[PDB]
Amino acid sequence: SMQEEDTFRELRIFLRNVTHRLAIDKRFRVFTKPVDPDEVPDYVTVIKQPMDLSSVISKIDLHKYLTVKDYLRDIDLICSNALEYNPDRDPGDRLIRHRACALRDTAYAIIKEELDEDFEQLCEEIQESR
Amino acid sequence: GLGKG
Repeated sequence: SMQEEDTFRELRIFLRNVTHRLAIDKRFRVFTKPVDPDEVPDYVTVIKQPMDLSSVISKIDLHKYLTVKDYLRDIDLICSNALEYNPDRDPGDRLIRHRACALRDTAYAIIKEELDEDFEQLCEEIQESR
Repeated sequence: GLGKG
């Protein structure tokens, strides 16, 4: 229905705003673009589902997220990919892991404060009807 | 890990 399309449009607006706020945070610069396949050719071998904030925006605009749960699956993927690819005790790996966990925690905290639970519930119910 | 070069 047009009302349901209005709901999903509001969801996309909400998700773009949250993503932008993550993307402008200096700590998360490393997650703003795909890992460059030409400069880091091993990355695509190891990490089976690359994800980054630019790719998240593209997915929002492609209507790939019909719930905030599905969005958060991709934020979770940004985080878990960083933990997997950079697992060692050296400070470079520890820094990227800390940033990744901070990205995840920040996204969840913004959503906790700003997503109305009944809005998310409606989204889930429209999604499950399709 | 393998790093980003």
